Amino acid sequence: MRIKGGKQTRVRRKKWLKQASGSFGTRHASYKVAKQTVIQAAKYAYRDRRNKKRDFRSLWILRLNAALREQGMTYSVFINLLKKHNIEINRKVLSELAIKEPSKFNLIVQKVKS
Amino acid sequence: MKVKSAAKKRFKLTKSGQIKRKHAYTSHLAPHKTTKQKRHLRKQGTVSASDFKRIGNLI
Amino acid sequence: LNQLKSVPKARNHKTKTLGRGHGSGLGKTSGRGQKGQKARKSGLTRPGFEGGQTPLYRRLPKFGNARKGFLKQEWVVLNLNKIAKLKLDKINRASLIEKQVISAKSQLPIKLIGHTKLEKPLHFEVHKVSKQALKAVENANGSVKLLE
Amino acid sequence: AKLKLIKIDGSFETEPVKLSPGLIAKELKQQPVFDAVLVEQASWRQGTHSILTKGEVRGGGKKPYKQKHTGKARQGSTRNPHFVGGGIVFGPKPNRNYSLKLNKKAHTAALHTVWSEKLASDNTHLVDQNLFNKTEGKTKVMMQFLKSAKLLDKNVLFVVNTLNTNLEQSTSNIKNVQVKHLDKVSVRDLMLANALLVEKEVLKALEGKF
RNA sequence: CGAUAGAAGAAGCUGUUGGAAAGCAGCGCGCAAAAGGGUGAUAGCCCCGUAUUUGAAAUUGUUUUCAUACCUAGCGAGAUCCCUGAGUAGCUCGGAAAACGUUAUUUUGAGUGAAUCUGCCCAGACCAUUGGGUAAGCCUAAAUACUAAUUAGUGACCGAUAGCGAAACAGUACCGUGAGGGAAAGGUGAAAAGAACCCAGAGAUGGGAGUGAAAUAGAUUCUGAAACCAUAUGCCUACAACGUGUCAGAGCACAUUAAUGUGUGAUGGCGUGCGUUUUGAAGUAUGAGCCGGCGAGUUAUGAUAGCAAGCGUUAGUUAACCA
RNA sequence: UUGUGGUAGACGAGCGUUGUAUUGGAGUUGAAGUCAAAGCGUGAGCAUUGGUGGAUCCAAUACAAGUGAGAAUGCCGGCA
Repeated sequence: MRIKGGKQTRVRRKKWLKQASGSFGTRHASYKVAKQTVIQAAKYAYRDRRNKKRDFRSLWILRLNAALREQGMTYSVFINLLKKHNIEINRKVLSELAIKEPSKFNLIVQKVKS
Repeated sequence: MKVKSAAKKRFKLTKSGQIKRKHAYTSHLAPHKTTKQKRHLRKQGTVSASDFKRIGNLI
Repeated sequence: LNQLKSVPKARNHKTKTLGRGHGSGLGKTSGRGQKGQKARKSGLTRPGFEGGQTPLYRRLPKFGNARKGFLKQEWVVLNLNKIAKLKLDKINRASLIEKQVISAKSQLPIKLIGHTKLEKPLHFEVHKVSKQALKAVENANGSVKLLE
Repeated sequence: AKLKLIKIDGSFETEPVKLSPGLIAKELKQQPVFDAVLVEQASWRQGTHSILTKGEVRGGGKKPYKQKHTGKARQGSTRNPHFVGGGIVFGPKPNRNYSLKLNKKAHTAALHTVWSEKLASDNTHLVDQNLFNKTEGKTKVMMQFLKSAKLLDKNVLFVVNTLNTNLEQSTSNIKNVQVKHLDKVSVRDLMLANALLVEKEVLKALEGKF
């Protein structure tokens, strides 16, 4: 009862190598190497998915504090102004996108006056 | 399988398990032993639960 | 059922893999650990082997059997509590072999046993009898004749 | 239960027969039936597959490599299961019986049960020994009778106890139909056929056999 | 009764796409046969064959009967008449077989050596009684292992890396002097129906051309995967410190299992392989060039534990053996 | 409500392939195999389509594996 699994192994390696593409040179030509490349790429993609949300808030803090200190006030001042009175849910990204919205940031700065 | 000839010569089997063993140290000198030890070692006992895992697999 | 719908109920219990696959685990020694004598192929301990410790049999004295070279004669024992389930009356070896309490192509000495009182008088033809069993069967109005 | 005899005219007989309630099953156990049909399927091997072990293969006693100075595997044996010499280390052997012991108590209980269902499956049509008389071994008349009985949908089994010759002179040129003795039948055979004809005389004997 | 030669043996047309129809569909028949094989793609009815009906001059095998060789033959009675298997049984020195590592019993290399069925042997030292049989001569079909093969058939057998080393002209080629060890590899096609004829070229070879349904069937002749070699559509790369990629993303060219699409990325952030064994390796610890197949927890028996079932308080269950 | 770090290791539930067996179907009006493309899946996998391809398969269920390849200074073969 000889049982051959050549076709099964070939199909498995084919579907494994189908994921790997666009590598450097011959790297997307070896099954064993491409396996490690795919696994490492997946792990690093998970890491980037975990940390991009971590760094985007800091990016928006930079991009908004630029405008704030251009008006003569730190990002800390804006956070305090939001904190004590008239607490808003407007996100740091959306408040950063208000820069992309013309004639809007002035409305916020005049509104937060107290 | 076969039953260990050397082992079976020293352990009896009672109802519902409780393999009966023997007591050693009856060889040489009574004066090295006390009266209670001499009168109690004559009684025979049964291997412990921890020992039972090493007795059940033996036979 | 049918050969297209043949299904079990609780059969096909879980198995163990010892040399196939690691994503599902159990592709290594699979329960033997790493770097051990038992972990090697056919690595185990002999029943008398205890890692260097003296085997248990050679640490304790041995039994002595006066019935050495002698085979004890077996005795079919008739306990009153158990034979109460038996409906046989006027007991003799001829009737017992018909009820397969003893093999038909065999004859063995019969012993009476058990103080469990019964409530019917019968005829007993046995070879041995216990004193308390004898009292129990004589007080039950049954007749007992000892055979030899 | 009750069943009506069928005739050579392709129709049931106008006289039904009473069947004792002691034959119809009242405790349906199909897992024992599954085991019985397995044991019918089991013990069907022929010991045709085999393999050679490490010592069963031939070859010289040469050592491919010495104790040292080799940049590859030590390879101290001339033949190995992974070498080109072949031979699976375990493989099949012509000694694996693969036979399962079954007790006749549960087997007979399940057999009586399945016979009860098959006699009450509506697929059975009672026949007799008389109609096969004046008939010959020609499969033409047999095929015509089956077409009238429209039993070609499933394999038709012919339980035989008196060995009418015309029955075995037929059912060989056709695929679905076959003949076997009352004892020779099996639960697997009964369920696989799903169509059958019963002589009127083996009823009492089958019920006594239970 | 067979075998070693052999014979007979039933049942279709139309259309269909297809080179080719037997497949497919309709209308028919068929029988001891619709087992199987071949016949242009898997034919119950094209052919062989099969079931079935039969046949052996000569040779050879098996069984029975008959005439017959050879063999064996009962019952009594008298008699302290004679005999019944000697270097024999045995005892001792070393042994061995016996489950037995020398113990009843049996055998002897060495020594010794009875009685005559009134006797002996044995009844695991031995002794008495008792029981049984009288060694010291021989033969023995029957159930028994086994296939080297023949005949017919089968394979919940392997399909050219497997299966005998050997599908192929295989223990051949080949090696060591030599004992000895010990190779690889099958598939055109349907019929060669083998590429006619022409052109370049010395030819090989190639291109048209033809046979052929098809030359993605051209002898490297079922297909032609992976590793590897090029080739160009489009994009990018010659200030460039990255286990080489991720998250994004300008622009460019497109347009799919139509979907926030694909390819690709000037540039920003981030990021020191896989198994391995160790307390542990990006490791200057080891292995791995890569690719393709192959490649390593089975089985026979028995026990235990778990779950389910059958039976179930003397039931269950048969080992073996037989149909 | 606890939740979904984890080696050894324990435990549970499944998938893929071959064959056997029954119920089915497709197939020179193209099967498998192969390559490719811009799918579905928690994954074992399942597809769909294009063409090579030229005659085999797939679907549902139990039974049994020479059953599931990432290395073994792994075996052979091919290739730099």
